[PDB]
Amino acid sequence: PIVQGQMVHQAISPATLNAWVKVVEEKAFSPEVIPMFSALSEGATPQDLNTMLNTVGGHQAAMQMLKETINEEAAEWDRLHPVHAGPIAPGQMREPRGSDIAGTTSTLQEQIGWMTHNPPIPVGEIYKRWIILGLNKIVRMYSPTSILDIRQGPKEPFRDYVDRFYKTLRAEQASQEVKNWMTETLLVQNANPDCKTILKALGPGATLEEMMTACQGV
Amino acid sequence: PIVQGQMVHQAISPATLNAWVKVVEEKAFSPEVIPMFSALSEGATPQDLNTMLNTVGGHQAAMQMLKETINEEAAEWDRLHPVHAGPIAPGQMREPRGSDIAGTTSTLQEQIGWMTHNPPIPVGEIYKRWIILGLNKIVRMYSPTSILDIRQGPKEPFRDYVDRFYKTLRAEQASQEVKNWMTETLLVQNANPDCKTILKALGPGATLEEMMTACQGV
Amino acid sequence: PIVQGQMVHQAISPATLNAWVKVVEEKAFSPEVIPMFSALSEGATPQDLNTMLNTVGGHQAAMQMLKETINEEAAEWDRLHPVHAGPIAPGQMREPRGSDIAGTTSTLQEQIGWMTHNPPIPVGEIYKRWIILGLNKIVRMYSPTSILDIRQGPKEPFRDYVDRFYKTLRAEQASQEVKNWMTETLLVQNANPDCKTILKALGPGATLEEMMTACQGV
Amino acid sequence: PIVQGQMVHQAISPATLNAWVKVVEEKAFSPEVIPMFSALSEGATPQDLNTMLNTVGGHQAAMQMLKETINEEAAEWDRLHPVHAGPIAPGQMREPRGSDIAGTTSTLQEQIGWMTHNPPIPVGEIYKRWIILGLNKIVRMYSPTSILDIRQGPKEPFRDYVDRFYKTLRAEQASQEVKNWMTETLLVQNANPDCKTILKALGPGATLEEMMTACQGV
Amino acid sequence: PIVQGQMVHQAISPATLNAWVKVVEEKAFSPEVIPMFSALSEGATPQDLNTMLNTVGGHQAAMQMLKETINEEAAEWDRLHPVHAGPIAPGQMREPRGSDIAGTTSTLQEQIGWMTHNPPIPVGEIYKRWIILGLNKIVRMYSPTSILDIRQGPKEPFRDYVDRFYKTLRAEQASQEVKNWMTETLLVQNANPDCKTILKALGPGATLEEMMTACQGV
Amino acid sequence: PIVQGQMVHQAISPATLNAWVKVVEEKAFSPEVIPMFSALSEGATPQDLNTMLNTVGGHQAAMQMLKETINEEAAEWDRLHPVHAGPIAPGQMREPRGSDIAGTTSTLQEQIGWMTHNPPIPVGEIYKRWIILGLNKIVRMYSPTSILDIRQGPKEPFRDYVDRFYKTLRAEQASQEVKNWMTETLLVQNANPDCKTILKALGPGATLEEMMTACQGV
Ligand SMILES: [Cl-]
Ligand SMILES: [Cl-]
Ligand SMILES: [Cl-]
Ligand SMILES: [Cl-]
Ligand SMILES: [Cl-]
Ligand SMILES: [Cl-]
Ligand SMILES: [Cl-]
Ligand SMILES: [Cl-]
Ligand SMILES: [Cl-]
Ligand SMILES: [Cl-]
Ligand SMILES: [Cl-]
Ligand SMILES: [Cl-]
Ligand SMILES: [Cl-]
Ligand SMILES: [Cl-]
Ligand SMILES: [Cl-]
Ligand SMILES: [Cl-]
Ligand SMILES: [Cl-]
Ligand SMILES: [Cl-]
Ligand SMILES: [Cl-]
Ligand SMILES: [Cl-]
Ligand SMILES: [Cl-]
Ligand SMILES: [Cl-]
Ligand SMILES: [Cl-]
Ligand SMILES: [Cl-]
Ligand SMILES: [Cl-]
Ligand SMILES: [Cl-]
Ligand SMILES: [Cl-]
Ligand SMILES: [Cl-]
Ligand SMILES: [Cl-]
Ligand SMILES: [Cl-]
Ligand SMILES: [Cl-]
Ligand SMILES: [Cl-]
Ligand SMILES: [Cl-]
Ligand SMILES: [Cl-]
Ligand SMILES: [Cl-]
Ligand SMILES: [Cl-]
Ligand SMILES: [Cl-]
Ligand SMILES: [Cl-]
Ligand SMILES: [Cl-]
Ligand SMILES: [Cl-]
Ligand SMILES: [Cl-]
Ligand SMILES: [Cl-]
Repeated sequence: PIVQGQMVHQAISPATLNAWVKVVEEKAFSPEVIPMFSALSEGATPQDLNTMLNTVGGHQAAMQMLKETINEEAAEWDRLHPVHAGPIAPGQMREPRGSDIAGTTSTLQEQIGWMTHNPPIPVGEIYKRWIILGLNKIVRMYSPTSILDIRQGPKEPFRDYVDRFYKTLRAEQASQEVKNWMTETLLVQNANPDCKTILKALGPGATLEEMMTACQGV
Repeated sequence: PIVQGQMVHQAISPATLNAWVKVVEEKAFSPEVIPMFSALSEGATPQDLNTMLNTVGGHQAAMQMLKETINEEAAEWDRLHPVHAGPIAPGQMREPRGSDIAGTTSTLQEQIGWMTHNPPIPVGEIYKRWIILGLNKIVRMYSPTSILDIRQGPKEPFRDYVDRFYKTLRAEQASQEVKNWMTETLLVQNANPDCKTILKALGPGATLEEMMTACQGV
Repeated sequence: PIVQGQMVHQAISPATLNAWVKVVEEKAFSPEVIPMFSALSEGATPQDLNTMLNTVGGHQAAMQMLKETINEEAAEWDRLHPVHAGPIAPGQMREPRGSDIAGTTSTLQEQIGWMTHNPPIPVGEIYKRWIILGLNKIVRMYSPTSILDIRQGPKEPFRDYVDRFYKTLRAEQASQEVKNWMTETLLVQNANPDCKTILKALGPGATLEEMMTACQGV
Repeated sequence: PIVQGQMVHQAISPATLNAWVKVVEEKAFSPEVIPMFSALSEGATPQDLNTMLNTVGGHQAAMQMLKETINEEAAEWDRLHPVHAGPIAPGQMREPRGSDIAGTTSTLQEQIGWMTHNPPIPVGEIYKRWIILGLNKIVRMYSPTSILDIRQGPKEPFRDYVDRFYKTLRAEQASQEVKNWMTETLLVQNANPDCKTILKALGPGATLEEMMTACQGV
Repeated sequence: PIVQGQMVHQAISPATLNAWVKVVEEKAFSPEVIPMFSALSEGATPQDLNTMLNTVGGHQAAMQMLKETINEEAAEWDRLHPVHAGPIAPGQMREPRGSDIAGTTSTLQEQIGWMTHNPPIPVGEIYKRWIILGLNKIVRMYSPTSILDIRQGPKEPFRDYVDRFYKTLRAEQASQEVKNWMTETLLVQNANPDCKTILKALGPGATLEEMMTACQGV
Repeated sequence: PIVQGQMVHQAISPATLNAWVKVVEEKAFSPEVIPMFSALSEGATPQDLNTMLNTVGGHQAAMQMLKETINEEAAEWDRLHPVHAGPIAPGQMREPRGSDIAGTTSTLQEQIGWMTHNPPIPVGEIYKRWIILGLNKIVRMYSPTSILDIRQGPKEPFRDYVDRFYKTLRAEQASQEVKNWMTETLLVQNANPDCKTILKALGPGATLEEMMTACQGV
């Protein structure tokens, strides 16, 4: 990663490596893995990101899907950023291609140069953006449940049902507005009869805290 | 987080991440989780706070309640701090909205800029204030006992009864004066007959040390 | 905590937090907990000390007693240091009250200012002094044995008896002179007959090493 | 390893040593060991690399093969870089031989000098290149399966079959084009009848995500 | 502890504290504890040394003996270094007493001042010298065996017998010359008949390596 | 150890101490212990090396042999470097004896002075050289097998036999040329009949990779 205020490079630490490896080993592709990854890769160069992706043993279907997503995003970057032929002048650096951002055709020194230039070319955060895109696609693909099937059991406490509902919702492919519709439409509709009656008695503008308080004793 | 004396940024450490994750995994929403959180987020940017909140897997009902609380506080901030339309001048930065403080519509560089400006705009400690508000609401909502039900058993040592009393009291929703009333009224009233007689013999102005010393042999 | 030689602030580390929490979890209020606390809080601000006290879950009777002790010491500080009304001038800081030293009515910046001023106002070491006072009161209150009841068994090796004696003595409420009297009077008196005869044969000015050597084979 | 921006030397850390040793102990010569090694040796001198190779106990057949590969690459370097006889002048350093790059005939100071000179002679990354070459040869030699034998079982979920396929493919000796041919030819051909029919119905240009989605319910 | 080259103070780390505590918990007063202590206290102030001694729970007989030894050494220091009455001048510091070196009557700032002055008054290494003296007395007092009782068994391999011999010898109270006599006299004398015959056949000037090689097959 | 580029001293870390202690506890005197030691002592002063040697509990026969080896090397250093009588001048330091290099008659400051002088007198790397000499003698003395007894079993896979062969060879006392002879003469000679026939069919100049590939299916 890159850290008076001058940005200087630093190698990836054993604690970071082991933390990432253990996270993948234990939690597979649960949603919370994506922020953890993003937490362990703050300020990372494309070389560091490739290091974290390549140290994963197993799950090679998901890693291959991630490669294909990264290749798509790189091809799009090349389509939007055509390269200009010509010799690079002193005081400048070559403009990066898709494969340079993905760390396969650029050196560590070139990545440091792009990331420390003024103005900065943040290849690390771009590559990280692509990687998180692919990881999201994997997380949704490996989710075992659908939000339309989350229904409160006859004896199920309301809190547990809401936990299942919002976990599944966190795994879903939907914009924020579609998720607001799922909350405002499905949550009360799929509650059990007693809880459903009480929640309908609350009103259309009830907060989650008010709903869980209403069905608390139930 | 942000640390000659110049404030410089630093990424969140694997030890911090793992510590927070394990705390949530082991202690759920016991009261002591709130200071621990506040301890692990000293000097954190809104991005770091969002990182710690998003790495929590499960408990998604509580995390959703936390989102709603944060949205309420952000809406209030917008009501009290209306934005002024106009182009930002050199040497200045845009004034933050509620969503900028919550880290969803502001970049890392903007947060660093607000937090390092003179005078400082401490978006991290404001967002942290909102988060701790919501966490308190969760802690009270998930408390299994009420202070009016804590009664000393016939053979229960006075120390254990006081432990239960002040744990439950720590989970309660009450100002400091209401808590002083609960201490001065309920503690002796709900003791067992022998201890209650002795404590009544102490007097109205007895310290906790004197009360536990009086009922020690009992 | 606060660390060319200029004192600069630093957040509390996860290793410190976890170390303190585990110490309290494992050893309750054994004597050796007090130096450990003092070791984990070197250079701590009142905010750090409050962090370490508040992260303790359970033992809330002892924590409440600690609060009452801290309030007493703060009230005494206010009685000895009356505040002077008037506007604070540039180049100065307000003089702290008892609640400012205890970290409940002062900010982090004010504590840093007091602790880095020339001459220094060491609010952290003062608050720490109060806290260690209360912790001592707790340690003595929770000690299960009295020094007058430590008596050597008929087959007990002298070393084990001395271990019990000086552990209990370490838990006792007594000045150093009272402890010298307890050593010079009770240790030999409460030994078993054979050891007692030998130690009486040593003389009044025998060192502990000489006494344990004399009763070694016994 | 070597780290205002001036490159300064630093000893290898116990966390790095232990991490590498445990990786070799647990995962033998699985593919993901090679990036991990490369991650634990960022900025390493030839002395550090020799340290990591020599701390491996057991697997001495593979370590001997690695020695032979390194000797071959060193001999090639000597063939391409003949040494010029003559006294080294002040302000210069001797040009390295193959054994100097491999760390057996050069001192720590000479390696630091080559790696910090302007222009730099990166003996560490060259030696690391040779080492990774030999490690790849070992990984392929110890792979238990061939890509032509990976066939989907009659009840096997498509995801597991793809996992096996791309793990074995990761262990294979083949350029990227040969691997694209293996993907485009063998993956669908060796699927089970139902999945094979569906994938043939997809078309020749199907992405891996589309293929796993098509055979998901199957 | 105290660490451009200017000596600056630093608090004691949780890893140091835990390491020392675990060492005492696991190995009691085996000889190797003394260097470990000395390793964990490099550059320590008397406050740090008192911290490490006071965090030991149990073994209070040995800790009391250590207190008595420290008091003896302090009294001797006072006898050899009489204090001169008079007001301390600007640019000077008071000369330390025995109790100042032992950290009971001096502050942290005074210890830092003595240890950083030119010329330096190394109170930390002096106090450490006293502490190691007392620790040696404890180690010898708690040793269960005597060197005159270490005799090779009839079937005992020579290596194990030498291990026992030199462990016991390491616990002994003897100067280096007395230990050379114990080696040159007792080691061969107390070997078993066969080994003893062979070693006598070696000669008076045999090295330990030659002796263990001679009795290796035996 | 000793680390703008100026060499400054630093105390030995708890992670280094614990790593070394655990290595000795778990692996005794296997060959790979020697590089590990050398890895944990990069830049160490003679005081640090003596610290690592003295913290070893048990194996006191081997530690005594190490003392005798160190004494021999020190005596040789004294024979080759006679001391010159005379008062040391300002701007100079006394030239070290054998016991000064071994850290028994020199202080920490003198070692720092020798190791930081220009030109440097590297007492740490010299002492380390002696220590590694003695450690090698111990490793060879405690090896349970001889290279002339390593013979492939009738059903033994060739890889396992080569592992045993090169482990035992790593423990052997032989120069590199003697080891090349052992490889070129004994490895094929002591293989089982089938493998031996195939390897003889390879030819005299076969690489280890070619030999293990030839006998792979066998
Ligand atoms: Cl995995
Ligand atoms: Cl998953
Ligand atoms: Cl890879
Ligand atoms: Cl850009
Ligand atoms: Cl961009
Ligand atoms: Cl479901
Ligand atoms: Cl509920
Ligand atoms: Cl959780
Ligand atoms: Cl909870
Ligand atoms: Cl998220
Ligand atoms: Cl503000
Ligand atoms: Cl504000
Ligand atoms: Cl209850
Ligand atoms: Cl009680
Ligand atoms: Cl606790
Ligand atoms: Cl207790
Ligand atoms: Cl609190
Ligand atoms: Cl003051
Ligand atoms: Cl004061
Ligand atoms: Cl008792
Ligand atoms: Cl005894
Ligand atoms: Cl291994
Ligand atoms: Cl393998
Ligand atoms: Cl080696
Ligand atoms: Cl080159
Ligand atoms: Cl090159
Ligand atoms: Cl297979
Ligand atoms: Cl599937
Ligand atoms: Cl202990
Ligand atoms: Cl012991
Ligand atoms: Cl104490
Ligand atoms: Cl002195
Ligand atoms: Cl002195
Ligand atoms: Cl014995
Ligand atoms: Cl033997
Ligand atoms: Cl050991
Ligand atoms: Cl061994
Ligand atoms: Cl020693
Ligand atoms: Cl020299
Ligand atoms: Cl030399
Ligand atoms: Cl054998
Ligand atoms: Cl084989």
